Amino acid sequence: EKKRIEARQMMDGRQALKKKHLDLLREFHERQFFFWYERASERLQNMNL
Amino acid sequence: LVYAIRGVAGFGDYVMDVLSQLRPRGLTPDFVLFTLSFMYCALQRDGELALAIFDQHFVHQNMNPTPEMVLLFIQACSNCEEPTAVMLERSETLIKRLEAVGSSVDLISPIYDQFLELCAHLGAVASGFSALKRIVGFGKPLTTRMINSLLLANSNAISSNGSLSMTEELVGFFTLLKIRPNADTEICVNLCRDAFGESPVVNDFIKVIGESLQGDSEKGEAPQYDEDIPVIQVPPHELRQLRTEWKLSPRDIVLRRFGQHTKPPGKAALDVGSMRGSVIPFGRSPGEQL
Amino acid sequence: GMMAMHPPGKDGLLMPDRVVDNRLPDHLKRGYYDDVYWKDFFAGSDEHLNEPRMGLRGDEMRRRLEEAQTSPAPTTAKDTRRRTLEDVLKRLGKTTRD
Amino acid sequence: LAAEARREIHELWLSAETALEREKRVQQVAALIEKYKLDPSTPREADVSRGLGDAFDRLLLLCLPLGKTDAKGTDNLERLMHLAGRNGRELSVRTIQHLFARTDSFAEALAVFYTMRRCHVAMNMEAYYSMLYSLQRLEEEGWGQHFRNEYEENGAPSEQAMDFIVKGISNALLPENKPWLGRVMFQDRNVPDR
Amino acid sequence: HPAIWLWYPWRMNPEPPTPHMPQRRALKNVHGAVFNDLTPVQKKRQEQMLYGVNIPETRQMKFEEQHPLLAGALRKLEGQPKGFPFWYRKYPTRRHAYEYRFSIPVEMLDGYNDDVKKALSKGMMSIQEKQFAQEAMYMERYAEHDFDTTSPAVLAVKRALKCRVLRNHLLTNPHNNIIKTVLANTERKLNHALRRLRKVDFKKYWEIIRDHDVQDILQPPNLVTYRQGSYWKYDWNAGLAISTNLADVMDPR
Amino acid sequence: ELVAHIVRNYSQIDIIYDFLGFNYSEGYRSSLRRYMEYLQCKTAENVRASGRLVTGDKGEHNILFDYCVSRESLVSGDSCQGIIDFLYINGNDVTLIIIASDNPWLRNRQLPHRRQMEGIARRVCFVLGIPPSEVRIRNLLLPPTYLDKGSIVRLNDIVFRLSNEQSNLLIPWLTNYNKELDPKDVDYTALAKTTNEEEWLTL
Amino acid sequence: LLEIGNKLLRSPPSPEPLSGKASKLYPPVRLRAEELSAKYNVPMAYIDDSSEASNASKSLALVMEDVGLEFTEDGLTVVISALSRQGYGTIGRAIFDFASAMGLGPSAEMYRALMKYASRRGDVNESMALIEEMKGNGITPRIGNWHELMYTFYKAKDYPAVSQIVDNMKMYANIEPNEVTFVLQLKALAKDNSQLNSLPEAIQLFDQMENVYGFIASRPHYDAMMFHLSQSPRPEMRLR
Amino acid sequence: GHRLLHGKREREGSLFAVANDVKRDERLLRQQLNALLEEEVPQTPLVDLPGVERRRDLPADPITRLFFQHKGDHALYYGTYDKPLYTPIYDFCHRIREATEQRKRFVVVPSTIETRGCARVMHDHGLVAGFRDFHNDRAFAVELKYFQGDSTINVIEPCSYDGRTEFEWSPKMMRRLLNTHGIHNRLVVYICRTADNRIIDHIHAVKENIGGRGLMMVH
Repeated sequence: EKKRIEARQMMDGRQALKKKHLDLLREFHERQFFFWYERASERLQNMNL
Repeated sequence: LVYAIRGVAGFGDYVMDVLSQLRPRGLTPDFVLFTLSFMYCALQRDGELALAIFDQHFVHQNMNPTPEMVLLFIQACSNCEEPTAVMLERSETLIKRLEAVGSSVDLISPIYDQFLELCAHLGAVASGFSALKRIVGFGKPLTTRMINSLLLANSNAISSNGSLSMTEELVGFFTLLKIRPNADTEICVNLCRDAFGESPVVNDFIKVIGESLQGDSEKGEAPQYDEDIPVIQVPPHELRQLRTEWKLSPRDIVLRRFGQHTKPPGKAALDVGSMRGSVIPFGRSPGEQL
Repeated sequence: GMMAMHPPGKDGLLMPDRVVDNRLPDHLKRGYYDDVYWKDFFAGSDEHLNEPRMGLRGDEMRRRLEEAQTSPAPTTAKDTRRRTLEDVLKRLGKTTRD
Repeated sequence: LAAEARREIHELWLSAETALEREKRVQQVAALIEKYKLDPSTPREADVSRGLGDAFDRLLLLCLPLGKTDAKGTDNLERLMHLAGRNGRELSVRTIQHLFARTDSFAEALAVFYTMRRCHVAMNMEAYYSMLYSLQRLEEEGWGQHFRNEYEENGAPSEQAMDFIVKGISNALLPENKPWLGRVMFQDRNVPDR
Repeated sequence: HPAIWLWYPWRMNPEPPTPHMPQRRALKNVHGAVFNDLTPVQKKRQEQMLYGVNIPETRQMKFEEQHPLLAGALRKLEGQPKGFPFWYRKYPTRRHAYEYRFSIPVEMLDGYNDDVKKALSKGMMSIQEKQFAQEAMYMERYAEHDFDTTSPAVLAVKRALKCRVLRNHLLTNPHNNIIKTVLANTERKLNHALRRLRKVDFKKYWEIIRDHDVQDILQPPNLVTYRQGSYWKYDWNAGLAISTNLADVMDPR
Repeated sequence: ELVAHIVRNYSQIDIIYDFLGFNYSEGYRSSLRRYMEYLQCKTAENVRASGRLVTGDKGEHNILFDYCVSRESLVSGDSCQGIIDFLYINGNDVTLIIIASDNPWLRNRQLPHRRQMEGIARRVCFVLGIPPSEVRIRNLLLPPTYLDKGSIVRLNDIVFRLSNEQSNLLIPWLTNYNKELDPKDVDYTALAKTTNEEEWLTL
Repeated sequence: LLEIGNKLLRSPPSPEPLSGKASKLYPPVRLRAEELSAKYNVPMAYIDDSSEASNASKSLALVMEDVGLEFTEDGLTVVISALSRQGYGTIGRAIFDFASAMGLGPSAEMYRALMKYASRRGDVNESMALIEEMKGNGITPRIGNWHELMYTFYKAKDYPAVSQIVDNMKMYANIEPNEVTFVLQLKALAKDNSQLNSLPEAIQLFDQMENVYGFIASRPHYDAMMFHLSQSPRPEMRLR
Repeated sequence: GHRLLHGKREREGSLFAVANDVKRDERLLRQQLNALLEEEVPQTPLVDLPGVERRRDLPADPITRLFFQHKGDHALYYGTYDKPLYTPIYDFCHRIREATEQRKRFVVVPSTIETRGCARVMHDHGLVAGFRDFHNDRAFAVELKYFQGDSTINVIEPCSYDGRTEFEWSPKMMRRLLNTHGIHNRLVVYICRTADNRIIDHIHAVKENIGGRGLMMVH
């Protein structure tokens, strides 16, 4: 029983770490969108010509 | 059935019984049906029915809410009579879940406007002020209706928190943000004045807003007012169905119409080796040198 | 390593050959061994040798608690209070006018 | 005229560093703007803004702390932000942090945020996150001032005040309970709001 | 006014950058593991799902490195209206913007003509854009978070859409043997995804079945094997035997 | 007769019973709160209590706050660092008393971060008006299912600023309380050592 | 060096600006110093603020320059090693702590210099405590530190521990052994008596070093191998 | 409200960052994310030694404990070697044989429980020089042992000669392996995993009177 409860707790800790790394990935992907916006905004200006 | 009684009162128990009876019939409620139910709740401005529906049917579904559904729920919970703090908690939970999940439509401004109106009715000045950070993060501009809701929250939050400093901080928006005042703004600021006291800045703002309202009345014929947010009453067949089409056929898939191919294994399964003797560990000749 | 294989000592790791109880056969642990290790039991400070360690160790606490219990409490329950409706209103921050 | 404006902006910055009235500094920055014609309608010729350089950001940050309620004291900042947007200059992280350090009230922070939104000013994600952190710190300071006033007028801390002490602000975009946000955005430059 | 009395430049030789080089290289490794180190199909899917994964830190793609003229042109009008995007919070991935071509948010088309709006409207979207719009609608319906593309329901709907596309292709091109084999593989994968979704989350599986009218999509092929209980032994062999939460749906007494 | 004598003489027998770890139903947090408020009232002599907040009558700050129960506050599978059980403000010092959990993977979440401690100290400065120059804050991790003599002594020394002699004068049963930490749980012992051997965080 | 270490131990200096002239222990011969160090990435030992610590650092630098060592990390490592070889472990540790507090980074070489004192005396517990302290200070134990640990166990007459440390260094530490490592292992196997296969192990290890690693045996290798082989009366080993 | 976590990937909380792909490798991404979460205010970094998440997981050997550090969650995703139809033991034996027939110094083999146990047993018996990246949970390097040209390992054969049949060894089988061909056999080593997830050889198996599932033989 002790081993089983330890395994369950380890799974929960893994889920917590997954949430943390998902937050990190969200922050990373927001930054990469900024590159896309700057590149895309300049191109659309040309299309107005 | 739910859409037919949208303009009829005294049918919340019927809606709840229909939702309960959905399960024995082999059917499950979906986002369209929840949207229709919350549309009925917002139209009837009952609030308690919407709260009960969310508490005992929706949370078990564990589905992503839609912006229309969230807006209808918040509209019902705000326009209802005698709102409670559990309604604020549910609205915050729904807003957080909606932000966490994705969306294509944009109802952020009306959703937050109704949330601020709910905070005004409840007295949650802190929640109303904190929703401003969410609005700023979304980049949406503030509205005179939102500021009026903040003023009303300050007026009717005598117990929890709020004072002349809060009144001044709220009233410094119209000058700084260049937002036109309103008759509802004047009423709310007078209510806040009577609730807390007489600050000179508040008095000067009251005088200038009275002069501006008189000038606007002279220019036009009727004083301006904060128009209420319209309630969606569209039929269920044009409620932005989140499914295009699946014209698949299980009979054709099982009968292998169009000639599907699976590339079966060859000699690997068939071969079993020599069965002259018994299968012993390490084989008959463990190890070999060539 | 032998230090890792054998159990540690008092201040940390210790070689098994540094313990007399290990390197000395049991049949030779009588006589001179007892003379050598007598001081490990029967030598020390006067308090260490004469103070009885098998006596009562909670008598001070017990007597403190007994005298505290015998000592009365000047303040008791507010049975002399009016306990009226006006008192309840004052407790709730209310009154007849409210 | 660009060098003259640069040294004039330096002298105005040192004057503002010296103890001066907020209305006085508003008048000084407005007079400088009108005398150098830092107007959006100015053509490419005689555009001191394009050559201001560091003077441009110095004048941008010189007016914010003295916002008060003056219409001129707001529209001078609006004109400066419009000029920045027309010239395409992007505000650095240091510039944003210095601009929001001089901010005193949440109303003024909202005013400057919406003014720069109207003027379409360029910046990076690190600057945006620094602005958000400053905004939430300003809201926290306002709530702390309110609770200090209520505590000093009531004689004892309230349960709500202690709950606020433990929790923080109601809502946040970089909440303290998860001290791993902003690592990607910030290049190990934590904003020390004071 | 402190002054330094001792210093050894050659003994020091210090090169710690104030922008932390370990942080720079960690970000580069993350970007490489997300986009650069992938198969071509995975790179295509990553580009289709995310906004600027192909743009490096230098903001110059390899194609731009090799063909500067074909990548960019000269335009007199400055990007004065284009400042910081204050609406970026609501568009984390491409699936949040499937209304216009190239997944362009609506707010970005403000100071642009109705002709450009019509050119970027839905009618001009390509076949790939329309397929991504469909799968993005389904991901919006059945997503767990903003960057959720591997939910069981999302996998089921994507497998079904792939099967539909392959079958529609075979409707007009009935002599594509490789497409026939791919369709068989996709149907098997869809069956596995649907069985897993049915066992782990029955609500969404039932909703999908009812919505798309494929009631018998999960049926046993052969009576000979079915009557030996090999169709139900799949649930046990797949680790999905005991997962129902009996208390929620029934009375375990 | 013996139980009557015990209840008549040992007024805090239930507190000792819960601290030793005998209470399996509701832990020992309630007894810890009763012990802390008893010490606070014995020190202040003008203690006023209102629900889960106990405050002295101005002067030197003596504030005890029962924030929440960490056992129910902590949720497995989520990411939220820093959940305190008790908050004690004594003078210009703030102490975050946190009871550890039986799950070793949740202690890291339970302990608040340095930024969280700085923010809480800043909030204390904002609300109570304590100058930022002289403000200290620190954590205090307590064993999950009991409360050993060493932990109690550290609590008395750090939180209530009471030396051992006057603590024993105030509390008779303290000197005979001889409960020690469980030798099996080494994760908690190491965490408690590295948490209680750190200096006060200033400002 | 001994008198400087005694002064630094008995009466450690103070990080105050105007304490150098006030203190007779370390007689001399606005902008914050720590802020300047943080801005310009310079150690606090190179800053002259007329402080007591500044005077102590200047005296130490003058003494080391007189000896022939620059006031840097390598010079500090050399002086601490020289002290530790001739006892004076406490004085060496005091100098190490003073350098750490003055900003000259306590590198793994300095930690090895500290470990030399325990290695010469054979204090296994002290060497392990030093390894743990180096790990806790965020510094990876290097091949020299592992060599000093092996020498500590060899001098403490636990010879199989040297081989165990070598195996753990190869497996977990991931440090390729060098000629010094091979010499230490050969000495440990030569003096080892826990297992009967020490001589075959040493011979195979020597062959492995010669062939696989590609090293060339030097005088230490040859002396260790000959000392091991001159212990068995077998004519084959004598011929070897 | 309950979401079932089906599969070891979901139980271990894989991010599934790659779009529409669940079987993609993620260890590098997780390692870089942990490196980002590391702190460069006294901020002591973490050493490169292999670590464990729990203080109780430190080895009981005091010397071995010096090579392990207690890292909370950064201890996961350790290792540099990546994963290099058949059983892991069969693959391990094939790699070892085909590299010792090519006179290589190191062989990268997948690090499973049985594989690392067999590697440790061979190291104890002296058939392997050493190991690299042994704490890695995916693969590790076996350093081959050479003496006077020819390799120490002569014949290495897995128990599952066809790669699809497993065998359970009784204590009688272990004792017969010990006394194979009428002689006491400490020369050829038979390795078996016991019922307690413990990998030993036939000598220890017959000493403690147990058996197990055989893995491979090497001499």
